[PDB]
Amino acid sequence: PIEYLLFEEPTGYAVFKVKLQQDDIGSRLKEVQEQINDFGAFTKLIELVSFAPFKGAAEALENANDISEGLVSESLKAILDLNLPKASSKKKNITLAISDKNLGPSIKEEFPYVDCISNELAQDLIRGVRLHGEKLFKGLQSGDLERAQLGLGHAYSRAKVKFSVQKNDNHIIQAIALLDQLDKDINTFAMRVKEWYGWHFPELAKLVPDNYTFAKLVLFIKDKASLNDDSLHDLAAGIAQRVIDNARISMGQDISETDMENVCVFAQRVASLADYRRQLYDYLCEKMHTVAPNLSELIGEVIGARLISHAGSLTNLSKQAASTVQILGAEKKNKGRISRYLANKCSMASRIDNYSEEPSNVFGSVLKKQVEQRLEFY
Amino acid sequence: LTRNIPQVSSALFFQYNQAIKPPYQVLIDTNFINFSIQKKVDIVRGMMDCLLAKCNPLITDCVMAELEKLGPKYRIALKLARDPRIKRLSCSHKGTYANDCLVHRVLQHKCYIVATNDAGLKQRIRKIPGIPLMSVGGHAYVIEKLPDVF
Amino acid sequence: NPKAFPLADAALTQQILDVVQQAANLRQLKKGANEATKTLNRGISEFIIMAADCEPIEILLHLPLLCEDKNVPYVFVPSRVALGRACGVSRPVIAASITTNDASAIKTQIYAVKDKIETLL
Amino acid sequence: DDNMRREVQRDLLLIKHRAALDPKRHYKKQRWEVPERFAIGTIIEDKSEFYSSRMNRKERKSTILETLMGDEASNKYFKRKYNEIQEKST
Amino acid sequence: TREEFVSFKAHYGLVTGLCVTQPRFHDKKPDLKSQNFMLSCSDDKTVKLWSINVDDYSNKNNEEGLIRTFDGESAFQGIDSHRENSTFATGGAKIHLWDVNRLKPVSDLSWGADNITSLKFNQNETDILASTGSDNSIVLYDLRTNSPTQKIVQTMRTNAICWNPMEAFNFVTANEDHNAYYYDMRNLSRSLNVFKDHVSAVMDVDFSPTGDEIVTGSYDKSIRIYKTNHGHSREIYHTKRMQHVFQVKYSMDSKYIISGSDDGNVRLWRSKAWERSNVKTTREKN
Amino acid sequence: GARGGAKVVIEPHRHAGVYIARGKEDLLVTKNMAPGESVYGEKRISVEEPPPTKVEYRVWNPFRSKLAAGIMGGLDELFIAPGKKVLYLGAASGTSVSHVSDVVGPEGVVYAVEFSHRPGRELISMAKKRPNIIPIIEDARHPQKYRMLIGMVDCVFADVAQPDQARIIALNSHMFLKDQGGVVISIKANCIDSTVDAETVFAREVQKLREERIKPLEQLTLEPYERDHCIVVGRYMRSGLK
Amino acid sequence: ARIILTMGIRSKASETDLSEILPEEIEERVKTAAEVSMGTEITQTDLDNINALAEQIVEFAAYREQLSNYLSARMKAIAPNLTQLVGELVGARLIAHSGSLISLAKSPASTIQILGAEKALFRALKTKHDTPKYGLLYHASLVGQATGKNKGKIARVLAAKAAVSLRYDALAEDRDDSGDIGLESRAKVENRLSQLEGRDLRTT
RNA sequence: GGAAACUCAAAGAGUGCUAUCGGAGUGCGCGAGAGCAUUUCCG
RNA sequence: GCGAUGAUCUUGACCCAUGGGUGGGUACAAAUGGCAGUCUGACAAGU
RNA sequence: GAGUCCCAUAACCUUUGUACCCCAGAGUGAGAAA
Ligand SMILES: [Zn+2]
Repeated sequence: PIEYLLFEEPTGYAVFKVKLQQDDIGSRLKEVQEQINDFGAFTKLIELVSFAPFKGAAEALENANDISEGLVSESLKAILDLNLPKASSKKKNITLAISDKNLGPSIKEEFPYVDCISNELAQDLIRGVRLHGEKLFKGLQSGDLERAQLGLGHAYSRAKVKFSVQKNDNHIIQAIALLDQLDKDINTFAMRVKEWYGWHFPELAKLVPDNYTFAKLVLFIKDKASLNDDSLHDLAAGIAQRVIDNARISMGQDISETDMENVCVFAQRVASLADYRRQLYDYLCEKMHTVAPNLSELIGEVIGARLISHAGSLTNLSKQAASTVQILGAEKKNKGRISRYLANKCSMASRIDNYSEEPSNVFGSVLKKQVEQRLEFY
Repeated sequence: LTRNIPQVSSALFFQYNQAIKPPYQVLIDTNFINFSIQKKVDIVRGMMDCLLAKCNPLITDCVMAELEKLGPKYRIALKLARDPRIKRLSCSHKGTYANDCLVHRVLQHKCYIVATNDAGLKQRIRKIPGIPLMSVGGHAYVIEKLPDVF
Repeated sequence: NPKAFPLADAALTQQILDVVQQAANLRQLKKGANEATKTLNRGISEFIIMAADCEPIEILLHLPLLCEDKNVPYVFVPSRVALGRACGVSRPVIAASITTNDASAIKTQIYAVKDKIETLL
Repeated sequence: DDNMRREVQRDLLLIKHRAALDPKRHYKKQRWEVPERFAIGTIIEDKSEFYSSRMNRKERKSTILETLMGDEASNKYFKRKYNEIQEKST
Repeated sequence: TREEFVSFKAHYGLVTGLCVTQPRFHDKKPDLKSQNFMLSCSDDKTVKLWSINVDDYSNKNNEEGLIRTFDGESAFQGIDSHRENSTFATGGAKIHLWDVNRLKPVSDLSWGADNITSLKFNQNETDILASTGSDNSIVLYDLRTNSPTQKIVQTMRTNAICWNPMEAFNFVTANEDHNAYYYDMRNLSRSLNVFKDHVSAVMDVDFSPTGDEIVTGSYDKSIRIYKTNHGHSREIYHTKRMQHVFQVKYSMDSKYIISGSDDGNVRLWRSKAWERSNVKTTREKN
Repeated sequence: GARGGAKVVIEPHRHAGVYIARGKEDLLVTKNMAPGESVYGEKRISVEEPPPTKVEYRVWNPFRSKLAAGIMGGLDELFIAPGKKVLYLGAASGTSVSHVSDVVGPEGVVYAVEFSHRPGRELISMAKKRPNIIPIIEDARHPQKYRMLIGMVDCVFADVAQPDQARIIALNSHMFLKDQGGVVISIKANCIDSTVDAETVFAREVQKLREERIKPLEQLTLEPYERDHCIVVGRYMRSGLK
Repeated sequence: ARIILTMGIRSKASETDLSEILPEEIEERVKTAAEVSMGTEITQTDLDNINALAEQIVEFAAYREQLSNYLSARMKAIAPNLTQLVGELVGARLIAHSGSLISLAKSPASTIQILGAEKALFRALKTKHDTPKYGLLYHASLVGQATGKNKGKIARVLAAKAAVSLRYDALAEDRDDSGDIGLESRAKVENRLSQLEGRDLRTT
């Protein structure tokens, strides 16, 4: 009496009619419990008769949570109301081979005419359908099981932990590891703008040494033909007169054109990169103020991002001890005991703003006042 | 190429075997039950009188198969060895041979003491190091290499 | 559901901190949060105690993630000044640890305390 | 590669005769046939470690042969042991 | 899983006979899809009825053992439960008929003051039953008339009787002369078969629920399987480690006979000693 | 010794997936799945391959991981092959599951279960990096409430710290482990029974396994790395136990 | 970069996607992946910051396309015989490896052949092996057309004609930059290649 | 001596592959047939 | 009007009255600096 | 005739610049001040 089976799967619910029966008395024998392993005899024993996939991802998570606490839900109750026949009271009531005794009473409460069962026969029949997996379903689906169960597992784990997805330190990690490399890339490509515009105007590297305003005035003057407009160079940059008369006295000059046009394209794009740096630094300034405010107020924003980058993650920094927050360069006798004090106060602030749910600034401020009193001790 | 030399099991000394704490686990076997009966000593009270400590006896499925296999002369032995005071192991190997079942069982654990009486099993047990055998003798038991008999 | 969940009541508090004072007189105790986490990620720690009223609670709440990962019991105690008086030191210590040592004469009381607090958690 | 580049012909002989490289080590006996699939790596230190397992940049040589030549105590032991061996052979 | 649900120190002396029941109380619903009821009579004058917690189903979530204890004047020698309406009969000094709503016996049904070794109800036309007493005698009884109805006397004492679950008026009879007789009820002058292959006392018999095979188990250390329509042994099981098989029963699957020796074990056997139990492909079954 | 910058050869080992890193002093090393980031602070070998690519390797610190000590003491065969699916009862944090993950590789999966919460959020924050693992934050004593999301693993491994070790692994292996599949458990003697000593509690646990139909085949003690644990390797027979 | 510029967050991915990118069979995969995804959510601050990152990284790719097209046009301007024979993305590596155009023209056909793989050359010379034969000319369009050791023979003859064309259009000071002896040498290399691949060393 | 396997033969292992009178009516069974069977519309 | 929320600390060696130089490390960047030198050279294919 | 196939589109070393630093180290762990 096992004639219907219910299997739950991370794409949908399945219900199997049990065609013939398993040998109950000899159900520990080798020649019976190898039939569950091989496939040519399991489909003699179990056929698919219904498979309704929940299609919403959040509805899959909700079905998984209701099964994991052992409670019926809409899709499960729907397919059992569809598939399970009303066994009339003259014959019997229908039986259903479900996987767990925690689920059992909650379907017996809702359907009276069903009767759940999980002995070792239902256990190893569900084990057999779990082992054979996709090859039972004979193509009534769109999507394999393992990627769907990967997503459903990660979602079920985060819904159990109720993990705060606003405590985001990986953003600050990638922000500072992009910021320093992007400063290096702006400097290298601006050296290429200098070395490429030297052939057209080599007395500009002496006058205008700043990379960004060099690139912007290279975007301004195309060829050496300006000679008059003095009232735009203090805007784009006194030295206006030096670059204007050096635009006719110098003449270390190649007169080339298409390369000057691509120099112009390169220079305006390097200026765009400088604008991107000048906004991303401010972005991680305020994101350092949001994520890690006590350590931000104590040590500074970019020094804090460098320190969390050296640690690897904020949680790893916090579970580091307070003497292994030795990092070279950052936290710049009487020159060393102040750095040790600042080190373990930085570890204290790291503990506060990581293990809080969402942190404040008052402890960063009183930490700043404590370390400033320790500095004025000198 | 995987060689396999078993390490000397790290709850053993040179030959002191500090893993045998006084609540003992003994391994009863077949002719030891038979000689216990035909010397008319008891089992649990006899072991307590020989060792001055609480002993938990064990019989394996191989030894129970031997005791069933030896026919109806030792129905007294089988009724005695189905005692609810003893426990029971569960072997998994081919061939119900009490000798190599016992000596394998004890040389991969070094914590059981072996309550035997036949010559070949006593020879193999006292050949391998640092497990104590006991045996019937006179009207009591006798221990061979326990470090604190008294 | 607060952030200092295994908070010990009164009688268990008194027995764990007289075990603390016996350990401090037997030279088997580490006093303070960062030496506690140093001996914790070194591994020698029978169990660790925190104080549930330090003015930032997170400066010792960083110890759960180490200790229940490295499988060692941990207990909150409702008074840092009582734990300081227990450790036998002037300033209030907020996070103590008991090192592991099988050559110390309080092994029985340490194991009784550890069994009681594993049943508590 | 089949020509073996001679550097991973040097240092494989080095780690095969590793047992006589410093007279305070005493590696356990093993034959060590050369593997026919093997690479050459470089230990990236931990960023949270310094002063105890970090080699200086002027000392990270291209192979462990030049790394073993780079210090002083190994050279002292090698010169005195090798000279005593030549004197014992003569 | 070949394991035990619960154990009970059920009595003091020898246990004599047990059977299971789905005992319909009148002040209680039959909760027989979550716990299962067995009752057992011994020779220390007690007949105990017990519940058993059983995970055959998983409907619910505790009343483990000793639901009640009927106690009798004389000793008790065997029982069997009438499978309808929660009635059960015992044997002892004389046969008694109880139901589970009374501590006292409802009826007393002997011929004379002679003890009764074993009983058995039917499997259909349930209101009649048979028994065997140590006057070497087979008695029948009918609860519809509430009286004994006929009595034959053989040449040796009948140990165990067993009805047929497909004929409803044939039974087998296992006695100490080494042959299991097979009687027709409504003409008890001729044992219409005699299965005649043992060497010692025929300690128990049972019909398979397919209705044509007989399992028997002898006082000598062997069991035999017969067919009904032949009268000699189909085949024989034995092992070195069983002595004096005292109780054999077919299972309801009609393929597995449960034998129980005197050594202590309850062994199992395939009836067909070569048909395996896996579901086979259709060319293999052909 | 073994400072940051030395050149170490990377020889393969018997257990496919792991590698021996032979320098002037030897290491045990697994090939890293997500390159560029250590997970619990271990040192990383970094080899170059020829379009120049660069792949990295992690060391396996046996004093802080369980089965690394069994590997270095020398087990006859594990079941953690480079293709299998591996269940991990008592996944504490990334500190061993990352090693079992990158032993398993990009095809097989590692289902890592965990009962506590704060190691759970650490496990999830590690688990977003490499994709071949599934973090589950459920109790290992109830394999019927994460039966929804896993299926038919090919070897289980066990580090849980409860005195119903055998019942945990027996229920999880009946519910999930396939037939003829491996089960590698790691018993801690002082954890599961403090009264009687190590060999007695190991023999009692391995007897509970061979009652729960796992046929054991290897017992290792891992003494120079941890004290009085043991690795017990077994197969799950279910058919022809003897 | 274009799909992060189009989606932004993964929640907007179901109701839209372009079909100019990810042609017709990766679209439903990325939509179902954004449905069942395992990463977390980010807000609009870091969303528009990585959006500006995607802007800069798509501008880098369009600028690399424009600059390689520029390199083709400019090499066709300066040394049209060499890039009419060999190819621009090989002549550029040749010139920028050897330094000046004149100090590449002052070099024989053998080193114009083996100008790339000099480290395998010198280790093969200082041990006892056999020196290589393609080097940097292997990525040209004609030694890939040849098959077998015919690419070795064609690498030598194309290095010789590269020397001819290269030092002509590096040393002449009156050329019209039409590539005349360039495509003449291309025709000679091509029918040399054809009449050497047309042999069949299998005895028919 | 190296072997092209594309000449064919005998065999050995590993892998994948399937099931067990016709619609109503009419005496009929607890909104209801899974069947007993026809001179009723019949076909 | 100190300190476990962490006190204390096991000094890179020379020229002058605790303060004035060579040597080191840690990061990038450049080099027409080095390692570092650009293969063979008259036959081959087809009948 | 003749190794593109371990990035000479490079690696390493040295020098030169630039910015920082010149404390034990899986730091120790209970005293300083008068
Ligand atoms: Zn055995």
